[PDB]
Amino acid sequence: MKHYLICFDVQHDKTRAKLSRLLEKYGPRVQGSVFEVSFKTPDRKRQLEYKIHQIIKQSNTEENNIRFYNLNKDTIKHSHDINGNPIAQL
Amino acid sequence: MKHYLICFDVQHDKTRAKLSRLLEKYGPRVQGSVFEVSFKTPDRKRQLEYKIHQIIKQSNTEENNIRFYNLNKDTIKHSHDINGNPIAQLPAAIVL
Amino acid sequence: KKSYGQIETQGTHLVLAGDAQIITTDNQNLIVKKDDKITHKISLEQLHAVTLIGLHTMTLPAKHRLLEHKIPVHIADRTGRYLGAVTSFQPAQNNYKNWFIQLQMCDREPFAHAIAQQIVISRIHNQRQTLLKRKAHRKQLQQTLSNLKKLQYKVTAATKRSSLNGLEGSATREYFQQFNLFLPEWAHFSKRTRRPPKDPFNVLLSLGYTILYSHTDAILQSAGFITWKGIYHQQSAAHAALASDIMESYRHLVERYAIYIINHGQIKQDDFRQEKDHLGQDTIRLSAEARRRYVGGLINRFQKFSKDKTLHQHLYQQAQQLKNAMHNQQSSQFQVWKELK
Amino acid sequence: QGTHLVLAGDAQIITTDNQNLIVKKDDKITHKISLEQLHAVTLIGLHTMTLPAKHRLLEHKIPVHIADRTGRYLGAVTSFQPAQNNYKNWFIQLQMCDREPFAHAIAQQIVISRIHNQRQTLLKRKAHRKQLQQTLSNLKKLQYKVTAATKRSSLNGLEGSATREYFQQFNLFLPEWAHFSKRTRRPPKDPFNVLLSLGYTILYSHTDAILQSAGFITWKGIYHQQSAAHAALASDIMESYRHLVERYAIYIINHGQIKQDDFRQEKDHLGQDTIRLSAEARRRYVGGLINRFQKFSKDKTLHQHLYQQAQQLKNAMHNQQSSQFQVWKELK
Amino acid sequence: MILPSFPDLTGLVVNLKFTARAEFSLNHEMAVDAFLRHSLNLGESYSHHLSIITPENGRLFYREGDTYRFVVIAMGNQQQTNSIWHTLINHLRKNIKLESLNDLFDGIPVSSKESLDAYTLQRAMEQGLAWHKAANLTEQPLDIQWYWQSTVRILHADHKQHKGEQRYCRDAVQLTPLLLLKRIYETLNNVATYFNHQAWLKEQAQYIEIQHPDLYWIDTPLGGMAGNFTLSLKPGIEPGLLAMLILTQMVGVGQRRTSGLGKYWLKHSLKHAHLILGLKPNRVTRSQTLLDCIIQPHIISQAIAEIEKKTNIDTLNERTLSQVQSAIGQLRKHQYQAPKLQGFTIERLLAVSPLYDRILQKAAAIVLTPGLDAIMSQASYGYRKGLSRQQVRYEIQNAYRQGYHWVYESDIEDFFDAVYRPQLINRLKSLLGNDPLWEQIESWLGQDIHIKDTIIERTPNLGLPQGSPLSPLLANFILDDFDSDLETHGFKIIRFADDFIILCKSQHEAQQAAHAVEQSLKEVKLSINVEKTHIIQLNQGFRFLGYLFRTNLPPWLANLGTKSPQPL
Repeated sequence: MKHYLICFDVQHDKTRAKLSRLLEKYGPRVQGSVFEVSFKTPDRKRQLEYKIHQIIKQSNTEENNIRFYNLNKDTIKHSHDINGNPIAQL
Repeated sequence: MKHYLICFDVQHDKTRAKLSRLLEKYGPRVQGSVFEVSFKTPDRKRQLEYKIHQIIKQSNTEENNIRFYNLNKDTIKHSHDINGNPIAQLPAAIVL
Repeated sequence: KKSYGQIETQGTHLVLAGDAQIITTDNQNLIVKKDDKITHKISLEQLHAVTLIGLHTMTLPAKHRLLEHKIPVHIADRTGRYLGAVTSFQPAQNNYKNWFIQLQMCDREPFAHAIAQQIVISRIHNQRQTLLKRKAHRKQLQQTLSNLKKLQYKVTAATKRSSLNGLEGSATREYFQQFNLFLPEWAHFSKRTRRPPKDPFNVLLSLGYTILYSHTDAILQSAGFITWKGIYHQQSAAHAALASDIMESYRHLVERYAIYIINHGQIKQDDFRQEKDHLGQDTIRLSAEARRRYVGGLINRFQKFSKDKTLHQHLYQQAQQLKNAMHNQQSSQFQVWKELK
Repeated sequence: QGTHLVLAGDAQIITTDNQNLIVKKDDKITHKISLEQLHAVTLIGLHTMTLPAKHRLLEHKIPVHIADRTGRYLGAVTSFQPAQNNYKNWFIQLQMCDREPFAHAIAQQIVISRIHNQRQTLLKRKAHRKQLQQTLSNLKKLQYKVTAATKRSSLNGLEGSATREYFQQFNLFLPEWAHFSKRTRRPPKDPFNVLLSLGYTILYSHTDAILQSAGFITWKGIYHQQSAAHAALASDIMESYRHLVERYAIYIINHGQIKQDDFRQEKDHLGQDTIRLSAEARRRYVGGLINRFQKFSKDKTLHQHLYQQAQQLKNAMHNQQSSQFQVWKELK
Repeated sequence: MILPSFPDLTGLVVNLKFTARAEFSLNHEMAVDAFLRHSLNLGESYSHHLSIITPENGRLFYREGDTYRFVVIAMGNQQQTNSIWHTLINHLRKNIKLESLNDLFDGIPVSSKESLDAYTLQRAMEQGLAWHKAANLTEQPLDIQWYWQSTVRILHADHKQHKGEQRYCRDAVQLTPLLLLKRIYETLNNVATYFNHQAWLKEQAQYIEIQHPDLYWIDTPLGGMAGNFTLSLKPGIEPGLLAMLILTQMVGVGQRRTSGLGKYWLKHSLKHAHLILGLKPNRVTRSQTLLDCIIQPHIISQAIAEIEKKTNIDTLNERTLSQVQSAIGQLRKHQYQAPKLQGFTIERLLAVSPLYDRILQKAAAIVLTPGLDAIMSQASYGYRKGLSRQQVRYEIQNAYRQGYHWVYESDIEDFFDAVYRPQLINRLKSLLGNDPLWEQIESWLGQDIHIKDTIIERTPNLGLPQGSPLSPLLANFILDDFDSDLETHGFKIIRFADDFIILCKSQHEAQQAAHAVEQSLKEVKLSINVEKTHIIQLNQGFRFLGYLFRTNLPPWLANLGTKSPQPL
């Protein structure tokens, strides 16, 4: 049981379109290119990264501009919006 | 001290430019439009928030998709990219 | 910019032991340029202290910014002897409470005597222990150890604070006279020469002590203390008395690393540079690369303290314990380190 | 001791010859002091300091006291021995700033000196003496009452009456356009209050920095209220020297270096109407006032004089005697 | 040439005494209209010849010994309505007594009434053209302010589309200068035609402008709109338009002017050469002014009984009563001059006036309360005492849907430092009519505090003094005018049960205003202690006025920012 934050900036729109459509199911699209993902067992993380490798091989660009961050139970507590609204609460 | 990462998505072509020109001072432009910042006293965070609000008033469209995600020590410890490289890491003592 | 571990609660401790850096400011960041080449752009929100060993510059607006944010900076020279510090005398939030408490409590005679007795007993026990882990020279080192025991046997019976200086001086003398047995012949010495270090071995000690002192001083000043007034060190020469008082127990980590470096061939006599300085005095120093290697190794050995706690996270604990000893007016709460039997 | 060198001008450059300290301004040597006769350095503003100079000073145990452009005191490049003076006299000040015989003796002397100096200011005109004989006799009568008043509020009333009787007469000196009548307003509406306000702020800041450098706690005052938003001791000691600003302001307006053109009428962001001084005129006035500070005496400048006064007050507190501290009175 | 003919207006001012305890509504044109209809019994022709001006409005509870004044205006040539009116009105003794009758134009009393003065059309043209001659610089804005008589009913572009009660004008945007001039021409042409190229010309010659409107909707238990606006005149206008303005000052504009609705008055710019034309401002005015009602003894005794609970009296009371009686004599003499404030410690330091002036202010508040309460109940900016709980929760949830996620504790105190007084005085002058009390009101609100030989002033024409009795009454009377200034900054107020609640999107401007105020107060204290300043002018921060001694954001933002909000 781990929360993660998924962010990217891939240059070509069609190449990152498959990234976006793959990542819709795993977590909500919280912002333009940012995803909130919840995992139960690391094997799902491994297979998701394997598919991300598949599409970045498809792009033939070698984009390492995919970044995963963690979101702990109290890291959520101090997280918010500009208007003070709490965010990423489950 | 508290470590935050600021992620914003604004469509006004000039307002996005002005936020880009503001936030590069406090922390590195780590991503295309995602920055990492650090503060020691929360009043310094409030000052930055007020500057951001002042800039986004000129949009006249009221954009509000600007998020401050916290980052802990163990949260940074578990974070990585796909390659396995640890990310958002900070040094304890630089021996320049 | 070889980093050395994960950031602490208070921040990162920048060091400049290199060659001829020039610190400048951004009003938000600290930029280190060597020959118009940028080497670092550290933010002022993460900086904790800074040490300047060598011939490093600091522009005056940078001094204004580091004096506003109350960030200490300590200075030294290429030989390694200490020079001074750029510190401010206004308290944290203008609350003069803890400073007044400390200045009252440090000159009380029974309290200060108890803590000075603890520090001296810790230092002599640590010295006896470090002379005890060299098996192959045990026959050469029996009598000396017994004599140190006798000196320790009198430290409990010392009834005035004026006798502790003499007892610790005699202990340190009989301790340092025994390093001629371990060290090679080219690095022999008989006396700790402090202000002008004039031996190959003494430069190592006088360059490690300032890193150790800067660490404990930055920790103490972040705790809330005023480091200039001391308990056991009344009259000092350019060292802040309280930092140079607490680091007494922890200064076998610099007299063991030096032996390890000299013996195991990491530093050999081809590194030392000898000159005459400013009037003509035989001064031995380290070139820039040997200084960087020595300081980096020392900080690395600081990080690998006893497990679950680095040295910074042990010194902050001991500072809190000392503060609680002084506020409650009990000398028994503060416990000296006293390395394991 | 020795010379306590103070740099409060504009961008001097400090260099060392390894046996002397040389301060040059536009490559003209302004100071050259041996390191055995130097006791401290005070840097008010931006002054470049060559690195051998800093190392030579730190090796000789000579503190360098660093202060901001306005005059705020930040800190000092020191070591153990020069920094023992910044805290070895904190407790005795807090003791001796509350004991009423001592504090009231000093607060009597300060007001005596203030009224004496503001008599001397009118004595030096020598062109409207006949209109001012009455005012000078009145000020003498008010001064003689300070020797007996045994409370603080009486001192406040006497000093307030003396100050009103001193400012009631400046309409004879100033020209037609600069004539001012009503007391000073926090948002100014007349030029002369603006000039006085700039002068008072500059003098207060510099007095504060020089008091802090000597080892004092400047919020514990002997005659004013211990409070935030200002330093009590700095606004306390600066009263004896307030006549310099007033004399200089009269001089500037009379000799024509500032005319009616330089003042600008405007409304602030708060919307309240103000009249202020233009940027060129403000820079000119501040430079001239610092020049008058530097022309205090042939031997000492004003900052060295205030350091000597702070040392005298320190000795007076240390030995408990309340009359070893003699105040500046502008004796001819 | 604009009007080739017009009837000869004539008038009577009748002053009558009350012998009984009588109570009116807030607008008096209905009762007086019914009085004349049940008295004269003329039938249809009363609509064609007569009209009513009632100077007294907004005074609800009358009393014995109080008079009443109103004006009757008649139109036509060789009418005998005034004759039978005189004969019937002379014997009107109970209820209603009679004091006197005065001719409107000559000013002589009603006796010798063979023929009255005739406001001939040529006289209207003269009193307009000479005014134009004496007021034309051709480079002047010539602003004149327009006050209503609390009701008018006009049609915005005569819209048939809206089809109902919505068909009338009820806000500033529906006020069109061409629409007003067209309605004026319609009424004047109707009156002339009872006894075309032209309508084209008046379309071109519109140069006038409507500035700073304050108009709103009042629904009489009917409908009407009430308020004032600054009508501004450009130089190209000819005296012909002015003649229409001045004649319509008496004839009227709007629907159903027979019931007296749809008249106005206009107060020209000051410092003009004294030229009084048509109707005189000192004739059509309340017979017993407001200040006489202030100085009536039983109201003063009532005020003394009201204030004495938190009086904290410390001095002799016979001197207080002699002082209030002497001040009553001075007010009747029209020579009073208010005392300046004094700052007393309670802990917190509060600045209050001496107690007798406080008594006079409480008396004025007691007098003014019923009319203002009745006008707040009957108007659009009205408190809703009986709140529909489902509707109120629905409004809160709708505002949450808008984005207003934070609420504040509601206190009127926070809005004492932002009130702009001339708007308030203009609104009162429109409701209760021209009166000599209003000047006095300003002199009570704009005083200066004395603390330890320091004069703390306030910015001119801004603010209401805390710790005064008129302030809580007059603050929420004109609270609605802040709505736009709350709209730009993302604030909303919801009113219910003589109360309200504050809703906001975010809390950053409040904290910046609070931090700006704190810094300003610290600098003011520093410049007290250093530069020996003696007159201090504060714009904001009076609540922390004790602190001194022991871009611009509006001043209510700081007072909100001193609090900590709550989410819903």
